This record gives sequence, C-alpha cells and structure tokens, in this order.
Amino acid sequence: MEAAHSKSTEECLAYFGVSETTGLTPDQVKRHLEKYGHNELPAEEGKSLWELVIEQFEDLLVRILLLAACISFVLAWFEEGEETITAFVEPFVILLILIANAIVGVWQERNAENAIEALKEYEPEMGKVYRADRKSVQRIKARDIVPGDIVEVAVGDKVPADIRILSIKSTTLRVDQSILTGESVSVIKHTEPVPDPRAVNQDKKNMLFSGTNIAAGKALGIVATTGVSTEIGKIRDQMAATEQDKTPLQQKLDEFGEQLSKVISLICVAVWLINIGHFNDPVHGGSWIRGAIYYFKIAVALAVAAIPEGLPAVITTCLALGTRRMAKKNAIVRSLPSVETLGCTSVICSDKTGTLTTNQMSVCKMFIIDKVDGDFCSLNEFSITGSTYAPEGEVLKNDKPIRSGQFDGLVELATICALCNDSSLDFNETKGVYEKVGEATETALTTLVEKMNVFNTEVRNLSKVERANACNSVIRQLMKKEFTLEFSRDRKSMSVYCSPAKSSRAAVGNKMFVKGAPEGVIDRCNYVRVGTTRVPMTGPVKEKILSVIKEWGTGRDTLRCLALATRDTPPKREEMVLDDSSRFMEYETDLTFVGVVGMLDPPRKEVMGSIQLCRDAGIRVIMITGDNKGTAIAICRRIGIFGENEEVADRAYTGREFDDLPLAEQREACRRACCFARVEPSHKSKIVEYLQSYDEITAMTGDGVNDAPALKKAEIGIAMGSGTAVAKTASEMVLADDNFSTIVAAVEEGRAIYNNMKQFIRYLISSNVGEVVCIFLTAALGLPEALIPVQLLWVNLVTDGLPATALGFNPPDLDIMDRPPRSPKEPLISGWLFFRYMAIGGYVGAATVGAAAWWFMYAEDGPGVTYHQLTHFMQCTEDHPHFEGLDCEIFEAPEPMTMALSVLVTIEMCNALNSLSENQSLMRMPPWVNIWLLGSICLSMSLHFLILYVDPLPMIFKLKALDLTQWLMVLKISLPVIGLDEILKFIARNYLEG
Ligand SMILES: C/C=C(/C)C(=O)O[C@H]1C(C)=C2[C@H]([C@@H]1OC(=O)CCCCCCC)[C@@](C)(OC(C)=O)C[C@H](OC(=O)CCC)[C@@]1(OC(=O)CCC)[C@H]2OC(=O)[C@@]1(C)O
Ligand SMILES: [K+]
Repeated sequence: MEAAHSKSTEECLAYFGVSETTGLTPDQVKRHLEKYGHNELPAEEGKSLWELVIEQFEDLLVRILLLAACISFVLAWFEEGEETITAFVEPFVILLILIANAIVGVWQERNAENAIEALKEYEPEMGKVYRADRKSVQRIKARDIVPGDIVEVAVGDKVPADIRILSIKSTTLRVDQSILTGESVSVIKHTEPVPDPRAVNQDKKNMLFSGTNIAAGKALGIVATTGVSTEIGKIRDQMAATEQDKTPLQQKLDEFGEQLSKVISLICVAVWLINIGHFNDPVHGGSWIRGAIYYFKIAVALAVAAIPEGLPAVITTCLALGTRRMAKKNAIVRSLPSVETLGCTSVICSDKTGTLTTNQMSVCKMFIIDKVDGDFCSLNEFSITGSTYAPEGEVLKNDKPIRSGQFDGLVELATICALCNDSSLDFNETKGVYEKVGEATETALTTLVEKMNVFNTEVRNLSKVERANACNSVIRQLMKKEFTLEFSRDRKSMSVYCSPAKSSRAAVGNKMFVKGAPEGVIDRCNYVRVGTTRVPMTGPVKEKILSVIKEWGTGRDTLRCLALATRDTPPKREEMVLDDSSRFMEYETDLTFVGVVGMLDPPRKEVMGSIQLCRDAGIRVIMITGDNKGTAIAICRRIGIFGENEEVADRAYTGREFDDLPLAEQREACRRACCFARVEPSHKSKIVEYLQSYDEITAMTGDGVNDAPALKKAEIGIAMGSGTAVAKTASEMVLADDNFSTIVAAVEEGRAIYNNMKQFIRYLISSNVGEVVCIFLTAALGLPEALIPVQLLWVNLVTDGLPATALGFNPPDLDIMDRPPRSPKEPLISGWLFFRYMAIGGYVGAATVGAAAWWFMYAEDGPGVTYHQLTHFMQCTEDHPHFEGLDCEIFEAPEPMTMALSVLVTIEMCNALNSLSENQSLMRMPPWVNIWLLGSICLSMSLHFLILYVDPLPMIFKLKALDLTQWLMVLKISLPVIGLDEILKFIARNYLEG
C-alpha cells in the first residue's frame, strides 16, 4: 500500500515487485494477503439480543423498579388465600412496564441503521484481476484483491480497491467520483504521476478510488491500498473513532437517576431512625412477620412513587409528534432525541451552492474590449436578462436592447462558449421547462449562446424541444471539435482544439479556444481582440480588465467570472501530447484575450430572512463555499452574514490561510470567522472540533461520503435530500429541499418543542415528589397505606400521562427566536422553582395522607378513631380491650385509599393548569389557552371514575366509589393548590428577580 499518486507507474511495479504482464504470482498473493489483510471493511460489531436486552435493564431507575418488582412479587406470594386473589397484579404490572420498556428499546435498535454499514454499499462483490496462475483475466471476489496485483476495470464497474492507473486501454477514461469528492460530472484520468505528495483526492488524476464508478472506458492498474487503508477506509475509521455525546436531556435523565437513588436511600434511613423507639418494645414476635411485610410493601410503593414511569412514554410521543410536524416543513428528523440538541444550536455551518443559493447559474454581464489606442482604452460592457436556463432574454448596452450580431467581438466570445463547453440543454415536455444537461456553470454559457444568437439565425418558428440547442449546434457545425484539454486546478482553465471543416475557411484553419479563471488565463495573454483585429496586450489595457473583473466579483453583484480567450496560432497538432494535465498549461499560452463573462448564483428567497432570524436567535452562521474569499465575502454581505460596510479581517479565511496558522490562532479564528472559502475535506472536521472547544452546539451540512466524518462529529449533521445515502445515514436530519432556510425552521421547532416538553417534565416530576412525601409520612407516622403501588402507576402512566402530553402542545412564545441559544447545562429545576415543588410536593403529600386519615376519624361513613392512635392499628386484634372497641379490619377499607387517590388525582389536574406557564398566573394565562389540556383533564377524570365504578376494576385497585359529600371533601383539599401556586408565582413575578 502506498502514496502511489505521486509515484510513477514503474516505481509502483517496483515497490510491489510485480510484473505488469503476469500480475502477482500465486505465492505473492498468499504473502501479500497475510500482510495486508482482506480488501474489505471491518466486520460489524457483534451485539446479541441478550446484550441488547440487558442494556435495557442497565438504567439505574429501571433496576430500582425491577428490584421492587420482586419485593412485590414475593410480598404478593404471601397474601391470605381468598382474602385476596388480585395479589399478583401489583408485581405483574411493574414487569409489563419493564417488559414494555425493553421491547421498545430493542425494536428501537433492530430498526436502527449504521452509517458505517452504508459504506459497504460501495463495495463491489466481484473484481477482475490478472495473476500469474492464468493467461486470461479472472473475475474474483473483491475481498480477495490484494495491494499489488494487477486489475482491469471498465464501464459499469464499481471500483474495488484504491488503484494507481498503469495504462488506459481506451481512447479516454471517465470516472464518477461524485460521492467521494463532490464533482457531479465524470472526470478524466491520466497515467502520469502527480508531483505533490500531500495532494487532495480531487487532484490525484492518476487515481481510482474504491466505490466510485467508471463512467466511460476501460483501463488497467496496480492496487495502491485495499481495505481500511483506501480513501474510503480512512473515512470508515474517522467515523468509527468518532464518539457521540448524549442529548443533554438524556444526560439529565442519568443525573436524575443517580440522585433519586440517593434520596430514596436516605429516606429509608430516616424512616428507620423515626421508628427507632421500636428498639424499646417488649421482646416477643408480636407480628414480627407482620411488621416486615409492612415495610417491604412500603419499599415497593416508595419505588413506584419516586420513578416517573410514564415520562419516557410522554417524551417519545411528544418528539414523534413534532417530528411529523417538521416533515411537513421539509425537515426530516432521523433521531427523535435530537429535536432537542437541535434547539440549542449555537453555530450553523452551511455549504453554499445547493443550499444557500439556487445553484441555478445564469450569465448577466459580458465585456469585450472596444478600443486600445496607447494608454486610452474603452471596454464594451453588457447585461443579459433571465435567470433560468431558458433560451429567453435579451442583451443590452446601457439597458438598451441589442442584436448581438452587430459586434464582431461578441460573435467570437459567443462561439468559445458553445465550443469549449461540454454541457448542453434539453427541454423535457412533461414538465415544460428547460433543464441543465451538463454542469451548472457551463450549461449557463449554453443558454447565453441561445439568448444572443450572433447570426440572427431565425428560430422563432420552432418548438421548445429543438429550440434548446439551436444556436449552439449552429456554431457546432462551423468548426470541428478535434480534441479537448480538460480542466485542471493547476492552470484553472480548459480549452479545445478546432478545425474549420468545409473549405473556403481553410485559412486561419486551426484555432484553440480557452476559458478559465481570469487572473489565471489573462497572465497568459499577449494579445487582445478588438473586433476582428488584434493588438499587443499592454499594461493599461490589463489593469482596466482586471479592474472590472473585481467590481463584478466584489461588488454588490457577487458575480463569478470566466475569462474567454483564444490561441490564434496553436502549436501543430502532432506537437501536442494530449494526456498530461501538466503540459496543457504550456499549450494554453500566447493567447489573445477576447472577453469575460460574469454569471450569477442567486441566493434563495427565504434565505435572506432566515439569516436575519439567526441574528435575533443568537445563532452564528458560518458559510462554507468554493468561491474565492474576495467574492465569498461579497456573497456573505449580500445575504447578511456580513454588513455592507462591516470589517472582515479576522472573520473570513481560506483553506490555505487557515492551514498556515498555528493551532492556537487556528482555534482563535473559529470563534469569530463566518466565511470559509475554498475549503479542503479535513477542514470541516477541524472547524467542528474547535467550535466544540468553545462548548458550542454546531450544525454541519454535507452531501457526499467525504462529509460523513464531519457530519458524524458535528452535534447535528445536516444531510442533503439530494445527497448520498451514506451522508444521510450519518446525519441527524435531512433537508428535502436542500434549502438552508429549512435548517433555521427546524431549529425553531426545536426551541418550541423543548419549551413545552420542558413543562410537562417539571409537571410529572413534582407529582412524583408529592407522591413520595405521602409515602414518607405514611411510614414516618405508621399510618395505614394511604396510596398503593397499583394505584400510583395508574396515576403516573395515565391519569397524569394525558395532561402531560397535552402540555406538549402549549402555544409557543412569540419571541422564541429573539432569545439566544439555550445552555445545555441548564438544570430543569433549581432555585426558586426547586422550592415551589419542594412546597407543592410537601402539600400534596399532606393532602393525600390526611385525606385518608380524615375518613378514619372525623367522617360520618368511617369510625371516628379521632385523636387516638389510628397509628398503632397493627397491634389491634390483641390490644382491642385497650383502645379498640371496634373491628380491626377498618384499616383494610377502600374508602380511605379511594380518598387520597381522588385528592391526588384532582390535585394533579390542578397542578397541570399551574404548569401552563412557569411564572404567569392563570388569571393572566387562562387554562382555556391550551384546549388539549382541558380536554385530557376530562378524559382523565372519567378514567378515574371508570376504575371507581366498572365492577372488575374497583376490586384490583382496592377502591370503592365515594358519595357526593366525600367528593366535596376531595375538592376542599385539592383546589387550595391552585392558590398556593398563584401565590408562589406572584412571589417570583414580583420580588425575587423576575
Ligand atoms: C422524585 C422526587 C424525589 C422525592 C427526589 O428525591 O428528587 C430529588 C432530586 C433527585 C431532584 C429534585 C428532588 O429534590 C427533592 O425532592 C428533595 C427531597 C424532599 C424531601 C421529601 C421527604 C421524603 C427535583 C426533582 O426536585 C424538585 C423540587 O422537584 C429537581 C431536580 O430535578 C430536575 O431537574 C428533573 C431533571 C430531569 C434535581 O435537582 C436537585 O435539586 C439537584 C441535586 C444535586 C433533582 O436532583 C437532580 O438530579 C436534579 C437537577 O434533577
Ligand atoms: K452526530
């Protein structure tokens, strides 16, 4: 395996010591394979349903629950025969929760798809090699190809390994590197080595990357690297080495787990410390077993009271909902947990072309020199109407319409555009529109031609179909395209050698038409065509040319410029070696400049404002383009990244400038920069790590497989709907319309989702707090079980689940985007809020406990044990002659529990209205504000009633319907909550900073 692109064909045949005609010898193959491994990507990690299930049972809370599920299962295995049969329902349900919860997580991971797996979609199953053991070519399994052995590839074939090309068996070799480099059009390959050893893939012209397809031709080559060593394998590793943090809310959930675990434990010690006097009791097992059974069944209750068993159910459903809501807005969220992290984006890095702009190129300014008379000079600027690739528009000089033909200079310019260009136009009748056939920038020159047909060649009486390439093919027939010197990033330009065809044109026969970067080509021009004549390119004329070139790329226009020239006396045909990108630059010299063409890549409508939104939303936007920084910066001003007069010294760098900086300034640059032009692949990944060293949540756009590494490392990777599949499977979200503004839209829903999501979480949590309080008093005072595990779960999964999810539909704040990005480390409940719930729980804990006790003593239905130890109720059948002239079974009664459970239920509907706003009073933000809320509160209540009356139910919950007067008591207990909160809110509102 090597750096073959820089090495020559021999040197490579040398390195591996393999014969180009024999290939590797069967021995060499065994040796080579055992030294370089199979040419395949690392096997998938092996996870079992077992590990997958065990993982479900790793969470701390899930464990705490599983444990209690047993204390319960055992406790229920100790009931009194017929005194109870429903005994086994408490433990059975907790399991269903855990069983359910597991089933979810799994059916969650089986349906998951690995971004690293997608890559294997680019590995052909078979390949063709030439080995010593046979005369003719052999079609083996890609996996068995080895670095060194000879391989031949042809059209259709997907490249197997990273190959250095030895000799092209065809006239030309075209490849589709789209995925790995991002060049839609098939490029041309050669055999000559590339000097630079640190070259980027795009410039390795003698290289075949594994996974890309061969568009046209047939060639032979020696395998540079295989497996994880190839260009794609290097990506697989960056991705496999990339580790992703958990959603801040996912973190908070682990945080809350550890903590709950502590508290519960302390509660136990406290409770025990409370009933310490028991160490001063007569020594004899007077319910030694009846007392332990008691605590254990309080243990299980305490557990289901501290864990919000319906919260993950609610979050998952709120995420799924908003998700669809976004799908509507072209924002396709792949991972639900992300809708949150999205909301916290503080930096968005977007590619320019496809997403910030339309990528619908069009030329709207031309200019040909009009006169050179020493120092005096005058150009001929023009403007061209139309943004579409449609052959409709006109040409104007000072806004005044013109027939292009009248200018000789334009007749030349025009041809160059049709001849040099490989792209073309087509018109699909189904959609009734003109379509770009080749590349955006060339296919533009195509429509430019059409719109200015120099010869007036009448075409009006044509259909749109044929109208598409009319004026080009006109010029296509004039000259004969002999051969083309393709584009090369060194000389930044391409050309075409042309013959006159039919005689009478013989004189000035062979010509050479060039088009490339202005500074580039113009430095190679010794002449300038003024009409049909020519004149020595002089300094004055050159300054004037390069001056206009800058107003066009730097001015409010933000235009990309193409210099069009011509070599009048092109080197003799045979004196040219048409297969070495290196010499083409030398063949494209001694040129006479004819004129430049400025085209535009209009920004999308909804982009301007989207950029403004981010300003208000405190989100930094960083552009990633291919433009030079001169125009890059212009485009950045045009859309809003920069002000029109804003300084941009240390806020816009280029791929080189950046690299030329020491790791320190490099880092410093990233916290201020916004426009990054002509950026290599490595970069996207460095810019992310730096933005991260500043604790920022960044978003990164990408389309091809080369972006996957970056995408997988950005907090939120955004892939293009039109982009590769690997790219998509590597990103958290996809943009159907590839439109950047869709990003901003997505981010806004994230802030909206987390806002509502935020509340129902605070809501379900407080209720769990109050539930615990109840249990704590129940045991701290030795009272009869006010609330039972079975009941609690119902209230936690259903009675509170409905109000909870509904709170997820709270009307979004109007200013959501006028506030900076949320801090991930922001806790959900602290400070003053901590205290309110500290107080609310403290309340319901009292309301629930007391509600039940009040039935025992003080009620007309219940036996007033009033102001007498209801508490020592356990020692009762024995001690009855003392303080017990009644039946020791009242305590098992349902009325009492059915009391607390009702006060709990009504207090949780009340606390659901208080959760409509953290600090706004209901008198201000009335409950009717969120209809869904009220609706569910009804569904909930009726559900509560259901389990009270419908016969089968009451029995298992240990609940007996209570009459019209007991109910009124529930109200006198619950309702005060609303007031307690209004007060506590008023405090926040008024005094405490707020
Ligand atoms: C389920 C409620 C029980 C009774 C409880 O013990 O929870 C407490 C504790 C886990 C939280 C605390 C809990 O604190 C309290 O209950 C104190 C115990 C009261 C004693 C009652 C007697 C039996 C949370 C629930 O508290 C509030 C008032 O509801 C608030 C906060 O949690 C939230 O952010 C939810 C996160 C998803 C936590 O805050 C703490 O105060 C910080 C501790 C270092 C919680 O602790 C953290 O994990 C936080 C940030 O999540
Ligand atoms: K990621």
